[PDB]
Amino acid sequence: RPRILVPGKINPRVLERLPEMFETVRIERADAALVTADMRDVSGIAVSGKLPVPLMDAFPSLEIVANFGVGYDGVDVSRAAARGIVVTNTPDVLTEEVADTAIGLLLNTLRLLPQAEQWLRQGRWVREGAFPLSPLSLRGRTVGLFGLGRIGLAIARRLEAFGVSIAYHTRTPREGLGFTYHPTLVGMAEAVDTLIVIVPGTASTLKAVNADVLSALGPKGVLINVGRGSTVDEAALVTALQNGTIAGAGLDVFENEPNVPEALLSFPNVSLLPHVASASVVTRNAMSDLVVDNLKAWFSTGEALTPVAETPFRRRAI
Amino acid sequence: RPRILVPGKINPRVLERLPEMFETVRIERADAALVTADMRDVSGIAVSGKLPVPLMDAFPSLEIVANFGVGYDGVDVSRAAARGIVVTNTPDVLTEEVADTAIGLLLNTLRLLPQAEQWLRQGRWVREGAFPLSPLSLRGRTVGLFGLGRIGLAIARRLEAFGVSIAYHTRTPREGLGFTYHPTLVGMAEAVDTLIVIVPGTASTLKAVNADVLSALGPKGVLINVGRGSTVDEAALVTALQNGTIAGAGLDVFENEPNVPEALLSFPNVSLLPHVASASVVTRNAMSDLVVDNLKAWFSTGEALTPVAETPFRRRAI
Ligand SMILES: Nc1ncnc2c1ncn2[C@@H]1O[C@H](COP(=O)(O)OP(=O)(O)OC[C@H]2O[C@@H](O)[C@H](O)[C@@H]2O)[C@@H](O)[C@H]1OP(=O)(O)O
Ligand SMILES: Nc1ncnc2c1ncn2[C@@H]1O[C@H](COP(=O)(O)OP(=O)(O)OC[C@H]2O[C@@H](O)[C@H](O)[C@@H]2O)[C@@H](O)[C@H]1OP(=O)(O)O
Ligand SMILES: [Cl-]
Ligand SMILES: [Cl-]
Ligand SMILES: [Cl-]
Repeated sequence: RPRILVPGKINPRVLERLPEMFETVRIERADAALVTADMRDVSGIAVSGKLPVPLMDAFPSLEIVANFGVGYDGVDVSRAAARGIVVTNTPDVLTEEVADTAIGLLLNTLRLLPQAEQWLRQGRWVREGAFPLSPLSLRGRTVGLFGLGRIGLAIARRLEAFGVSIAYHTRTPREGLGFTYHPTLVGMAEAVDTLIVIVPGTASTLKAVNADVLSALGPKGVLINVGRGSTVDEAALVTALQNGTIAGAGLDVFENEPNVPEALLSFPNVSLLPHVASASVVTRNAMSDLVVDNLKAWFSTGEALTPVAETPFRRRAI
Repeated sequence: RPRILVPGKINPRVLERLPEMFETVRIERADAALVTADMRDVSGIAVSGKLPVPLMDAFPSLEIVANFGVGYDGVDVSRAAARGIVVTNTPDVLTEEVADTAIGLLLNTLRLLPQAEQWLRQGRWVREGAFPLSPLSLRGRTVGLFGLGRIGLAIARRLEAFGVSIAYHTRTPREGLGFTYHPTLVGMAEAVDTLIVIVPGTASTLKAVNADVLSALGPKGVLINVGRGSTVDEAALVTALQNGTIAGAGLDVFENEPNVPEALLSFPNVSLLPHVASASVVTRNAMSDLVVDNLKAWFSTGEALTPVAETPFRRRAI
C-alpha cells in the first residue's frame, strides 16, 4: 500500500476513501518541520491549499501531488515538473457550482439582497419602513468575462437566460461562439459595465485588473471576482470604490486570504464572501472523490484522471 | 385638469409626473376619515398597497384606480367593477427584475451566501477558518413552479440555463412548452424537491401551500415564495421547518407585512427578504411611469394601457 501524506485540514471524505488502497500519514500543518524519518517512504500527497516547496522536497519517493481544487496555484508546479512529479487537480465536478455562486454573488452585489435581509432581521422593516431601493440592477447590463474556460462558459450560459449582452477576453479567441471577443482587457472594459473575473492565479494575470481597467469600466461599473485575489489590484479597487470611479463590487477571493482589508468592509455597495464558490456538501464530496480516484488511477494504471497541463506524465515504477 | 388622489406613500416619480396632466390631492394615509368635502370631485386614484372600500367609496366621480404593482389584491376589484371603475396595474415592466430576485433568493437559500458573508464580516474567517459547507445545492434539483405567467415563465427560462429539471402547476395547462405539467399542486410537490410560488393573491390560492403540500415536497424540500404571503399557510411552514419536514425556505412575502413571525427569524436554513422583488430604482421608475401613463392614456384617449382582466372598460365622459 502506497503511503499518502495529508497535511493540514482536508475534507473528511478524502480521509474516508484513502483506505480503499492506501496508508494515510497525517501532519497537523503543511510544514516540513513536522516530517519524521518514518515518513520518508511517502509516495503521494493529497492537499487543499498551500504546499510549500520544503515540505514537497522532504519526500524523495514522491510521485504525485493530488490537489483539492481546480486552482492549484498553492503547488509549485515548476518545481514538481522538474522533479518528474505529476500534479492533479479537480476540474469539471465543480464547474456548475462555481457558476451558480458567481451568479448569486452578482445578484447580491447589484440588488443588495444580503443587506436587505439584515434590514429585516434587525427589525428595521417594521419601524423605518422599506429597505432603500437598490441603485443598481442587472437590467440592461453588458457583461464582460475575463477568462472563458469551463467555468466562464458556464457563467455565460446562465447570463444569456437573464437577457444581458455578453462579451469576453482571453489570450486567444474561441471559434463557434456568438459572444463578442475583445483582444484586450481594457478594451472589453470600455465596452461593458459589468466585469466578471474567472481566470487562473498565474503570473500573466497578476494585477491585471488595475486602475486603468477599473477606470474604463466606468461609473456604473461592477466588478465580480470569482477567480483569484491576486488578479485584482486590491489597492486600486479600494480607491476606485472610494472615488465613485465604479459603482460596486462583489468578491469571493482576496490577495491574502483569509484577511480582507478593513476599507472593503466599510462600503455599502460591496458584497464579500469567504471563498465559497464550490463550498456545498455535494460538490465538495465530488471533489474529494476525484482527488482520491486520481491517486487510485495513478498507482493502479499509471495514468492519472486529471493531471494538470504542466505535468502530462505517466507513472514509472521498477 | 382631473384631480387624482394619492393616499399614503408612493414613489416620488409618480408625484413628479402627475402634474403633466393632473392636479394631485394627497392624504397622509389610505383612510376615509381624512377625506374632506373639497375632495369629492376626485376622478382618479394612484395607490401603492391597500385601497379600503370606504375610501374608494368616498368618491362619487371616481373613474379609475391605478395600482402601483403587478399585484392588485389590495384593491377590491369586484366592488370597482360593480361601480364601472377601471383598475390598472403594472405588469411587464417588472417581470425580469422579479425573476432575477427569485433566482437570487433561491441561491441564497440553498447556498447560504448571506450567512457566509456575515461569517466573514464578523471576523470568523480569520479566527475559525472556513464557513461550513452548505448542506444544500442547486445541483441535481428539480424545480416546480406554482404559477407560470409572465414572471413564472421568466424564472423558468433562467432555471433552464442552470441545468435543472423544470415542472409547473396552473389551473389550465400551457401548450407549446417543454416543461412537465402537473394537474395538482400536491402532485407536483411529490415529483419535485424545490417549489417556487409565483401566483396572484386570490381566494383560489389562499393557503394553497399547506401542511400536505409541504409534506409531499419532502425532507430535501425547499420552498421559495415570491408571490403573495397569503398563499402559504405560515403556521404549517413554521411547523414543517421545526420538524425537518422540509430542508429550507426563502421568503420575499408574508401574511401580514411588515411583520414576520419570530419563529421564522430563528431558523438557520431560511432566507428572508422584505418584499424586495421589484425594488430597484430603475424598475420602480418604470412602474411609476406606467401608473402615470395609464392615467394619462385613460383621461386623454379613454383607453388605459394595462387594465386588469376584471375591468376591460373604456371611458365614458360624464
Ligand atoms: N493571461 C490570460 N489572459 C486571458 N485569459 C486567460 C489568461 N490565462 C488564462 N485565461 C483563460 O482563463 C480560462 C481558464 O479556464 P479553465 O482552464 O478551463 O479553468 P476553469 O474555468 O475551470 O477555472 C479557472 C479558474 O477558476 C478559479 O477558481 C481557479 O483559480 C481556476 O484557475 C481560459 O479561458 C483561459 O483562456 P486562454 O487560455 O487565455 O485562451
Ligand atoms: N388558483 C390558481 N391555481 C394555479 N395557478 C394559478 C392560480 N391562479 C393563478 N394561477 C397562475 O398564476 C399565473 C399568474 O400569471 P400572471 O397573471 O401573468 O401574473 P405575473 O406572472 O405577472 O405575476 C403573478 C403574481 O406575482 C406576484 O408578485 C404578484 O402578486 C402577481 O399577482 C398564471 O400562470 C396563472 O395560471 P392560470 O390562470 O391558473 O392558468
Ligand atoms: Cl471541504
Ligand atoms: Cl475557486
Ligand atoms: Cl417605490
